[PDB]
Amino acid sequence: KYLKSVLRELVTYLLFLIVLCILTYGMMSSNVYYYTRMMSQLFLDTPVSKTEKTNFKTLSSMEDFWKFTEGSLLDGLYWKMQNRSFIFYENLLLGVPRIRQLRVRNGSCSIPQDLRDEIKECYDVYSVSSEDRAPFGPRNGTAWIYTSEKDLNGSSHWGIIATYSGAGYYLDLSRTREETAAQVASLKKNVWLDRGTRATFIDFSVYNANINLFCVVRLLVEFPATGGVIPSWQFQPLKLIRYVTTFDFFLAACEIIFCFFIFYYVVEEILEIRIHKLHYFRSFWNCLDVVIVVLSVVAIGINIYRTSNVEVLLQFLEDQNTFPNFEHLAYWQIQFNNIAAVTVFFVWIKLFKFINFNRTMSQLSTTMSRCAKDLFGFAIMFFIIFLAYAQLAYLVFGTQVDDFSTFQECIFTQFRIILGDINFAEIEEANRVLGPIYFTTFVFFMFFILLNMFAAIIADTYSEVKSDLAQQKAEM
Amino acid sequence: ATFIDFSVYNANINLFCVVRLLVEFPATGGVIPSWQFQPLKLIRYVTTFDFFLAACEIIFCFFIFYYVVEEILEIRIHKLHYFRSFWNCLDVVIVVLSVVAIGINIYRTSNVEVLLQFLEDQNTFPNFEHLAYWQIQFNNIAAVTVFFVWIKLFKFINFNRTMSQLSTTMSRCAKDLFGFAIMFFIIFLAYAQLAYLVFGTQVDDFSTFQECIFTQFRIILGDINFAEIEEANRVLGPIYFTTFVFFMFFILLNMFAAIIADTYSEVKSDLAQQ
Amino acid sequence: YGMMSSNVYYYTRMMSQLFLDTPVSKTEKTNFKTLSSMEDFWKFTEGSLLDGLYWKYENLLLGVPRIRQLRVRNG
Amino acid sequence: KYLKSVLRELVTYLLFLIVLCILTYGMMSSNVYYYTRMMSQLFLDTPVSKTEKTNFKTLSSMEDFWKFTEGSLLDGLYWKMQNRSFIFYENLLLGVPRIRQLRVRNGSCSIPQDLRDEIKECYDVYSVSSEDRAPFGPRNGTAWIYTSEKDLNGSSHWGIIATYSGAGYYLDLSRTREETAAQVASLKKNVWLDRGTRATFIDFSVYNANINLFCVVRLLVEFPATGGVIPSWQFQPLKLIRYVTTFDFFLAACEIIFCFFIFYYVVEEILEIRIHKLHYFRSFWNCLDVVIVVLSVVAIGINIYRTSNVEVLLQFLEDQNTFPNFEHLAYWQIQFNNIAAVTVFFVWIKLFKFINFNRTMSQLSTTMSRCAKDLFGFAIMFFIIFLAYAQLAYLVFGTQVDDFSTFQECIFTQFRIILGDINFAEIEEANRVLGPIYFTTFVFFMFFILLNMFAAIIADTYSEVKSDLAQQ
Amino acid sequence: ADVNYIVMLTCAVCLVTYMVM
Amino acid sequence: VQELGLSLEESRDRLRFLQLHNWLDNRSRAVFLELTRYSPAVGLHAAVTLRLEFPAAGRALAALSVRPFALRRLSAGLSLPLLTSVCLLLFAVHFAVAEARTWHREGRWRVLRLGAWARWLLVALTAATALVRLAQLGAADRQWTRFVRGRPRRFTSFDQVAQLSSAARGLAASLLFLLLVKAAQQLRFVRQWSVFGKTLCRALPELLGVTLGLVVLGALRLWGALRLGAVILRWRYHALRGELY
Amino acid sequence: LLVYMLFLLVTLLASYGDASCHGHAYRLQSAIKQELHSRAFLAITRSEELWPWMAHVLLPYVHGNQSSPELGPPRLRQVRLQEALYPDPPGPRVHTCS
Ligand SMILES: *[C@@H]1O[C@H](CO)[C@@H](O)[C@H](O)[C@H]1NC(C)=O
Ligand SMILES: *[C@@H]1O[C@H](CO)[C@@H](O)[C@H](O)[C@H]1NC(C)=O
Ligand SMILES: *[C@@H]1O[C@H](CO)[C@@H](O)[C@H](O)[C@H]1NC(C)=O
Repeated sequence: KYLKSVLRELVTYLLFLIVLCILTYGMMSSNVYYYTRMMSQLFLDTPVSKTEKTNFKTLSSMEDFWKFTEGSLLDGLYWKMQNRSFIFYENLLLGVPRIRQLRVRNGSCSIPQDLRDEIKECYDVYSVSSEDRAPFGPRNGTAWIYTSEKDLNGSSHWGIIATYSGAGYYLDLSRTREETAAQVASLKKNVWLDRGTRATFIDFSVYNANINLFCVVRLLVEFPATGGVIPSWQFQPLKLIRYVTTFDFFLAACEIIFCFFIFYYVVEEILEIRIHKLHYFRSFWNCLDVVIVVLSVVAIGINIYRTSNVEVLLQFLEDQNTFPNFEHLAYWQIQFNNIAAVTVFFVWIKLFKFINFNRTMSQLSTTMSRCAKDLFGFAIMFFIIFLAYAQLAYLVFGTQVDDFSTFQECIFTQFRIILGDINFAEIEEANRVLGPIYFTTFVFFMFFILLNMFAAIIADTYSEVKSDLAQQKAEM
Repeated sequence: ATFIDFSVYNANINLFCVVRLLVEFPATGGVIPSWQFQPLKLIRYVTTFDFFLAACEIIFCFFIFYYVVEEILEIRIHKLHYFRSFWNCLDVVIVVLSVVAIGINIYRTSNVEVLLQFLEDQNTFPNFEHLAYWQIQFNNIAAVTVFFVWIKLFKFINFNRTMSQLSTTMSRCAKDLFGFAIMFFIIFLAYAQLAYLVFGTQVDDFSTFQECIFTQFRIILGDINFAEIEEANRVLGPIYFTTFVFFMFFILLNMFAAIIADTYSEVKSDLAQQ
Repeated sequence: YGMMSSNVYYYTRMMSQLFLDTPVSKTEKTNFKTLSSMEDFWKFTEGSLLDGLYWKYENLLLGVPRIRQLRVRNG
Repeated sequence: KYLKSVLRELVTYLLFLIVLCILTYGMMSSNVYYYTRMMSQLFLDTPVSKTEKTNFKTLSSMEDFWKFTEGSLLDGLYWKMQNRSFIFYENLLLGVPRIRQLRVRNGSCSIPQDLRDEIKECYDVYSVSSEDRAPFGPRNGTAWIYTSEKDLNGSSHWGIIATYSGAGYYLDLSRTREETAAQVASLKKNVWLDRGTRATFIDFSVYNANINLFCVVRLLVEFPATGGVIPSWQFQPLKLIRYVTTFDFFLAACEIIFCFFIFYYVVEEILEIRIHKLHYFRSFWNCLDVVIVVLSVVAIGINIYRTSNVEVLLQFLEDQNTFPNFEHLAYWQIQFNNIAAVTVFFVWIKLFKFINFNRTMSQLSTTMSRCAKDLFGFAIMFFIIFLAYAQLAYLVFGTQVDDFSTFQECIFTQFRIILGDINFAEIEEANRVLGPIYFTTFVFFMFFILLNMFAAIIADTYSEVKSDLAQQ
Repeated sequence: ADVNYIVMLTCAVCLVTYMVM
Repeated sequence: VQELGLSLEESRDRLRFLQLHNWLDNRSRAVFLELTRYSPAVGLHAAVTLRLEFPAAGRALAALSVRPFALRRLSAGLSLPLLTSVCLLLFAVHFAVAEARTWHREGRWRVLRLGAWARWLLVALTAATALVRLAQLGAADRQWTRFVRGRPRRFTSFDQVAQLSSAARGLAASLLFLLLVKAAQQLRFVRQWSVFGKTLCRALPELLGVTLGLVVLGALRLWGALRLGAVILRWRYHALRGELY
Repeated sequence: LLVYMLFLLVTLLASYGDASCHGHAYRLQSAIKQELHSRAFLAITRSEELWPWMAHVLLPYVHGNQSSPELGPPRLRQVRLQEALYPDPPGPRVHTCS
C-alpha cells in the first residue's frame, strides 16, 4: 500500500493551501498602496512654506517644527469644501487632531561643582522616573496640566531613541482652520516647547467612504538630550466596518473554514504525538507542524481579540466632536499582519514534504539533507569571524560614520558588502589608516577565502552522493 | 479617466505619429498620468530599395512555404516520438511564428489607403489606434522569430568535437536543472509572498507580486536599496533580508555549480574512455 | 535591418520632450510627468498642450484632436 | 646544466620589460583615458541661436535645423579678446580649421518602366565608380574649384556609414572672427550643400601652447543611400613637436636600444633556424615567441612611420598665416597604446619564464598546454546567445527606452547588466509583458548556467593536471 | 531602565567557562 | 592666535576692526578654528575643529571634524579603566616571561615559527593598550588642571585627549578581535569539524602564491568574479576527508 | 582554559565596560555637525564668504542666551610661513602641495 494515506495527506494539504491563499489574497488589495502614497506625499513632501525648501523629513531645528505645524500641516488638514473638511474631496477628516508632548524637569541631572559656576540647569535623557508632572506657563487648560497615561487611554510607542509613555500635556485642535491656527499661535507665543521637551506627537484619522477603509496617521518628533530633531511617521490603513459586501461574507466563511482546518490539524498532530512514536524530534517535518499550529493559533487569538473590542469606534460615532482613539487597533493590525506573513511563509515551505515523486528529486533531497550537518558545523566558525568583524567595525567606526551606528547596522552593512553594494569612499575620512585596511582584509578573507568553502562542501557532497547512488544501482 | 489623443505627420521626415495621453483619477484622490508615443511609416515607396524589400519579402515567403512543405512531408514519416528531439519541436515554432508575422503584416498593410486621405486636414477625427496597436505586435513577433532563428544555429554548430562535448554536457544535465529549479522557485515564491505581505503598502518596490519577483531578482543581481526596508519594518524586515541573502548566496546558488561541474567531468571522462 | 531606421527614436524623444518636459506655464514647474490635481490638469489643457499642438516641433497636425472622459454614477 | 637556459633568458626578458616600462613611464600621462573620454563626450554640444535651442540631436526638422545653422555654428573656435581668438590663452589664433565633404551623382541607373514618369531622382549607393566633378552655382570666386586629394596634401575618409574616396571640395576658415563671421553670413544667405553628399569630415589642428603636443580633432558624418546617417567624433594626441628637452633624447635613445635588441634577437633566431629545426610549428609554445617577434616588428615599423611623418611635417610653419597640416601623423595615441600593450606582454613573458622557480605555486597556473584551445567552444556559444539577446532587446525596445538606441551600445548595456548596473526603470513601462520576461530569462541563463559552466571547464582541467602531476 | 553591562559580562563569562569545563 | 572676544557685540566689533586690516588674505597657509562643546546630560565632551587650507593663493580647501569623548581624570580614584589597564600589564608580563621561559628552554633557531611570532604581537598589543590608556588619563588630568587654573582666559586645546581616547579604543577592539579569532581556531577539537581548519592551513600557501602571481600579471576581479578558489578547496577537502575516513 | 577565559573577561571589561555612551557620542556629533551647517561650511571655496558664514551661523551658536553650553572661548589661528608663493598656472590645482 503506502499510497492511500499519502494521497489523503496531500489532498487535505492542497485544500488548506488553497483556503489560505484565498484568505491572504482577500486581505491585500491594490487601493491601499496608492491611498498611503498620496497621504505620505501630501504630508511628508510639501515644503514648510513657499520660500523654505525643507519638508517634514528634513526637520533640523525646533523653530522649523513651529514653522511646519502652522502651514503645511494646516494646509494638508483643512480643505475648503465647495463645517466638514475633506482631505482630497474624497477622504473625510473625522473628529479633531490632537497634539501632546513629553517633558522632563530641571535639576534632573547633576552638573559637577567644578564648573557649576557657569552652568545653571540641565535636563537628562528621557526616563519614566525623571519626567515632569508639574504645571507651567499661564496654567489654564490641558496643554499646561500633566495628565496620567491611564486617563489619556494611551500606550507606549517604542520610538527611535527610547520607549515613550502615553501621558503628557495634550491639546485638542479645533474643527476649522480659523480656530486651529489661533490655538497654535497661542501655543507658540507663550513658550510651550522649551529645552525641557523630549517628544511631540501629532495624530488624526480619515475615512474615505468611497472604499470602506480607514487610515490612521501619527507623526512623531524626537528631541534628544544632546540636541537635534528626529522625525518619524506612520500610516496604517485600518478597516473596521468589514461586513458590507458579499465578498466580505465569503472571506468570513473562508476564515471559518481555516479555523476548522487548523483544528483538524492540531487534532491529527496530538493524535500521533504519542501513538505512532513518542518523542520524535529527529524528523524536522514534524517540528514544522507544531510551529504551523502554534503560529496559526496565535493568529486566530489575535484576530478574535482585536475585533471583539471596537467600542471606541461606536463611542466616537455617538458624538463626532471628540478625538477618536485608534492607536491600539493599528498596533494589533500590524501584529496580525506580521504573524500571518510568517505563517503563510512556513505553510509554503511545508510543500517540500511531498516532492519526492521520482529519482531526480529524491537524490536532490538526499544531497541537501546529507550536507546539512557539516554546513552547520562550518557556519558557526564562519559567524564567529563575522561577528568579530562586526564588533570591530562597531567599536572603531561606530561613532562618525552613521552607517555603523549600532550592532545591527554593522551586521547589515557587512551583508551588503558581501553583495558588493556599499562603496568604500565614506570610511577613509572617518579613519585614515584603519579604514581601508579593514575593508581590504574583510573583502579578501570573507569574499572568496571563507566564502567558497560552502560551494566546495556542496559540490563534494553532491558528487559523492551521485556516485554512491549510481554505484549501488549497478551493484544490485 | 480622461483621454487626449491626436495624429501628427511632420512633412519634413515622412514619419507619422499617433499619440495618447491618459490621466487617471483614483477613488482615493490624486492624479496618475501616463502616455504612449508611436511613430509610423506607411509609404514604403521612396527609392529603388522599395522593390528590393518587396523581393526580399516574397523570397522570405517562398522560404517559409519551403519550410512548411518540408515539415509536412516529414510528417509523412514517423508521426509521434518526433517531439523528443528539441530541434524538431522548435522548427514548427519557427514556421508558425513566421506565418503569424506574414499574416499580421498583410493585414496591417491591407488597410492603408485611408491613411493618405488626411493630408488635406479635413474636419474629422481619425481613428488611428488600430494601426498603432498592430505596429507593436508585429515588432514583438519579429523579435521573437529572429531570436529563435539565431538560437537554431546550435544544431549546425555542434559538429565540432568540442562543441559536441559542450552540447552533450548541456543535454545530459537538463533534467537535473529543471528538477532543482522547481525547488528553487518554490522557495523564491515563498519569499516573494512574504515580502509582498510585509512590505505591500510602503516600499513601492513590493506594490504587486510581479514587482516583488523583479525586486528579488535585482537583489540577487546585487541592487538592494535597504534604506526603505529597514524603516518600513524595524523588525522582520532585516530578518527577511538577511535570511534571503544567506540562503541564496550561500546555499541555493552553489547547487547549480555542483550539478554542472560533476556532469561536465563525468561526460568528458565517459567520452574519452569510449 | 532594413525595417529599422534611426529617425524613429529621435522623433519619439523629441515629441516626448515637447509634450512632457516643458512646464505647464511660465509661473510654475509642473510638467506633464508630475500632475497632482485637477487644476493642474486644466492648466495643462490651456497650457503646454495648446503650445505643443499648434506650434509656430515643425510637424503639422492632420485631422483634429479629440478629448474623452470616463465617469461613474452617484451612489 | 639545464638551468642557464631557464635563468639567463628570464633575466634578459625581465631586463627588457624593465627597460620598456621605463620608456613608457614618460610616454603618456596617467589621465590619457579620462582626457579621451572627456573629449569624446563633449563633441556634440553646439547650440542653435539666441532664439531657439535646437542642438545637434534636436535639429532635424525645418526650423530647428535652420536655427542650428544660423548662430554659433562657426563661432566656437573664435572668441572675442578681453586679431587673435584664444578661449583660455592656450590655443591662440594660429591656423584655421579644414572641412572635407565627399558627394556622388544621381542618374546612374534606369528607373522601372511602370515608374518611368514617377521615379526620376533614383540614385543607388555611392561607390568608386560613382565619382563626379560637376560644379553647380555661379562662378564668382575660387571656392568652386575642382581638385584631387593627392595633390592637396590629404588622405582618404574611412567613415562609418560611407567610406568615400578622396574626391570632393575643401573649405578653410580664417585667422580672425571679423572675416570668419562675414564669410559665414554670406555663405548662409543662399544654399551651401546638396543632398548627394556621402561623407563629411571636419579636421581641426590646435597648437595648445600650454603643453607642447599637437592636438587633432576629427568629426565624421556619413549618409548612406538606404536611409539614416551615422555621426561620430574622436580626438587623437598627434606627436609632432615632442622635441622639447632631454626627455626626447632619452626616448630616442630608448627606441634605438630597443631596435638594436630586436635586431640582435632576430640575428640569434636566424642563426638558430637554418642550422637547427626550421619550418616547425608543432610546439604550441613557440607561438608566443613568434607573437613577441611580430609585436617587436610592429613597434619598429610604428616608430619608423612616426619618424617619417615627423620628417615630412618639418616643412610646415613656413608662414604665419596658415594652419599646421597634421593629417598624416594622427596615429600617435594608438601607437603609444600598442607600445604599452607590447611592454605588458613582454613583462608577462618574463614572468612566465621566471615562474618555473616556483615549486608548486606556479605549476598549477600553467595549464595552457592542457587547455590548448579547449575553451573557444564556450566563447562562441556564449557570444551567440549574447548577440541573440542584443538583437531581441534592440528590436522589442529601441523607441521609448532612451538606452537601446543602437546595437553597439546595446552590447554595452547588457554588459553593464551583467556587471551589476541595472536600471529597470524604463523596461517595465516600455512593455509590461515581454519586458520583464526578457530580463528574467537573461539573468537566469547568464548567472546560473553559462557563467557557472565556465568555472567547471577550468575546474576539471585543474583536477586533471593535478592528477597527472601526482601520478608522475 | 539604564542597563549595566559589567554584571552581564561577568555572569556570561562564568557560565561559558562552566559549560566548556 | 586671536581670542575672538568674550561678548556677542564684542565679537562683532573685534571681527570688523581686525577684518579691515587684512591679516589673513595674502599668504595664509592655514587658519584653523577649534572650540569645546561639553554636554552635561550624558557627561560627554566634544573637541570640534574647523580647518581651512589655502594651497594656492586664491582657492581655499576646507574640512572639519568633531571628536566626542568622555573626560575622566587619572586622579579621580580607581576608575574602571585604571583597574582594567593595570592587570593587562600583568597579563603582558606573564606572557612575556612565559615565552622567555621557552626561548632559552628550546635554545635558538626559534624563528620562522608562527607560534614564536604570534605570541609577541599579542604581547606588544597588550602593552600598547595598557600604556595608551594611562597616557590618555594623564593627559586628560593635566589638561583639566591647566584649564581650571586659568578658566576665564585660557583655551587648553583638549584635542589631544580626544586623539588618545580613540587610539586606545581602537587597540582594545583589535585585541578583542584577535581573541575572537583564537576562539574560532579552538573549535577544531570536535572530531567531525576538525577538517575545515586544517584544509585551510594546507590551502593558504599556494592560494596566496597564485593570487600574487595573478596580481603581478595585471585590481580587476578575476578570482571572486565567478569561481576559482572553490576548485582548489573542493579537491583538498575531498582528499583530506577521504584520508580521514 | 581558565587563563584564556580570565583574559577574555579582562579585555571585555576594558572594551565594553563603558559601552553605553557610544550611542550618545554618535548623537552628539551628528547634532553638532548638522547645526554648524557642515555641508554649507564645506561648500565655500573662496576666502570672502567665510566672514558672513561665521557672522550669521557661528556667533549666534557660540554666543547666545543658552546656546549649547560651551566651556571655553573659541580661538583663531594662522600660519604664513614667510616664504610667500605665487599663483600657479591656470587649470586644475597641483594636488601635491608646494
Ligand atoms: C531649574 O532649577 C535650577 C536649580 O536652581 C535653576 O537654576 C533653573 O533656573 C531652573 N529652571 C527653570 C526653567 O526655572
Ligand atoms: C488664561 O486664562 C486667563 C484668565 O481667563 C485668560 O485671560 C488668558 O487669555 C488665558 N491664556 C493665557 C495664555 O493667559
Ligand atoms: C479616556 O477614557 C474613555 C475611553 O474609554 C473616554 O470616555 C474618555 O473621554 C477618554 N478621555 C480622553 C481625554 O480622551
